Amino acid sequence: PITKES
Amino acid sequence: YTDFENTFQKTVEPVYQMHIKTSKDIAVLRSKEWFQLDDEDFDLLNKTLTFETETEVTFKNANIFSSVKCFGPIKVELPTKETVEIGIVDYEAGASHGNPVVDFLKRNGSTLEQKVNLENPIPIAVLDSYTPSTNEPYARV
Amino acid sequence: LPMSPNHGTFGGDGMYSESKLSLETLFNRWHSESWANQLTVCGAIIGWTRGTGLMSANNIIAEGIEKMGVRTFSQKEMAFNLLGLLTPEVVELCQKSPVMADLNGGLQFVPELKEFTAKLRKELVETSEVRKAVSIETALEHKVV
Repeated sequence: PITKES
Repeated sequence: YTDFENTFQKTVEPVYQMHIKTSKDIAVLRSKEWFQLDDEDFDLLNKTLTFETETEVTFKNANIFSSVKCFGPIKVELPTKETVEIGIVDYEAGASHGNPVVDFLKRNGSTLEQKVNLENPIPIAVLDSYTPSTNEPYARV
Repeated sequence: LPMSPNHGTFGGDGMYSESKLSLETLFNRWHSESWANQLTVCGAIIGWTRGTGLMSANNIIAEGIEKMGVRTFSQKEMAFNLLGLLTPEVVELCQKSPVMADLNGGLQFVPELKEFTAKLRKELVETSEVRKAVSIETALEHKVV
C-alpha cells in the first residue's frame, strides 16, 4: 500500500 | 517474655530523598501499590521526592511481624527548595519478615540527615562532679 | 555495483554514503568514456538485509519496519534477487545500457527513516530495561516480605 504513487 | 500478642513498635523512619532522572524510575515507582499520588497524571520527571514515613508493627514471634504499616506523605521539592505534599505511602501487610517500603527507599533513594558532623570535634571542657552521700533529697523533689 | 539507498540518511557511518553515492557516476561514464565494450554496469540498490556484517546491530527493529508494508530481506532472499541480475535477459539488457535494479523492498517510501528507526529502537530498549527493573524490584520486595 505504501508503494502506490498518485 | 513470650507475650508477643501484647508487643508493638511505632518507628519514625529517616526522611528519604529520590532524584527521578529517567522514565524507568517513574515506572518502578508506579509499580509499587503503596506509592499513591493525589493526581495520577503528575509529571514526576526530573522532580526530587521526599518520603516522610512512620512504620507501625505488631509482632507474632521474635523476628516475624504479624502486621506492618508504613504510612506518610510524599513531598516534591519545588524550585524554591520548599517541599509540598503530592501523595502518600500507604503500605499495609499481615504476616511479613520486613518493611519492603523502607528497603526500596534504602537502595533507590538516599537518607536525608539533619545532623552534620564538623571536620574535627572541638573539645569544650573536662569537668569533675560528685554524686551526693544520700539519695533522699533527689527522691523528695 | 552494490549501491545503497542510504545517502547520508542514517549518519555516523564515516564515508560509506560518499563511497556508495560516488559509484553512481559509472552509469554516465559508461556512455562518455571508451570502456563500454569491456565492462557493463549493473547497479543493484540493495535493501535492508538481515544478518550481514554491516547490518547485524539493526535486526531487532526489522519486525517494526515490516509493519509499514515495507520488506526486509534474508541473505538468501537478497542473494536470489542479485542472482536474478546474472540471468541471460538482464545480461543482454546491461550490454544495451546500464541497468539500475532497485532491491530496496519499498524502504525509500518511508518518510524520515532515521527518526522512525531511532523511535523503534527506543520503544524496545525502554520496554526491556523497564520490565527488567520492575521484575528485579518485585523479586527484592517478595524476598523481604
